[PDB]
Amino acid sequence: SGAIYVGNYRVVNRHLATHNDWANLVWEDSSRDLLVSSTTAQGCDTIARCDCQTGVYYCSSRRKHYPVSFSKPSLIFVEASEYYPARYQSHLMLAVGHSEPGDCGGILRCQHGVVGIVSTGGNGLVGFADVRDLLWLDE
Ligand SMILES: NC(=O)[C@H]1CCCN(C(=O)Cc2cccc3c2CCC3)C1
Ligand SMILES: [Zn+2]
Repeated sequence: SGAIYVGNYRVVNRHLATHNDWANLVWEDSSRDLLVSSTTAQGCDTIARCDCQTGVYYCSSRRKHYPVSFSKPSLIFVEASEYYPARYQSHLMLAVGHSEPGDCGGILRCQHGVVGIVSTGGNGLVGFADVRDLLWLDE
């Protein structure tokens, strides 16, 4: 579990979005596993606007943060699950690292700010849904 709070927006994994997220829907993209809802309070997270390929992510299944090198946002095949049929998920970045299903929503950060959130994993890999291209989150 986990979310990003920036301005009047809340960014969560689309498969974990609540009834309130869907009732206050701003934008969602099944292919990115992302959903943005509107909030009443002002969020304080800063979004990175860069092309960093190193950062640190939060791993709930270990209660630890880990440094990682990660790939650039790309189309990657994601195995079948209880939330989606087998498909290509876009704007996804992979890293070698520990991850378990309940790890979705853990934030990835670089020196510039929030890069993305955990969205896929397994076999000693971890995948992050990128948010750096969503320039509207800041206006
Ligand atoms: N984006 C998707 O299609 C996901 C939808 C929810 C289900 N999902 C996974 O649980 C994949 C997975 C396996 C093993 C470790 C981990 C994960 C996610 C977090 C770390 C994939
Ligand atoms: Zn950066």
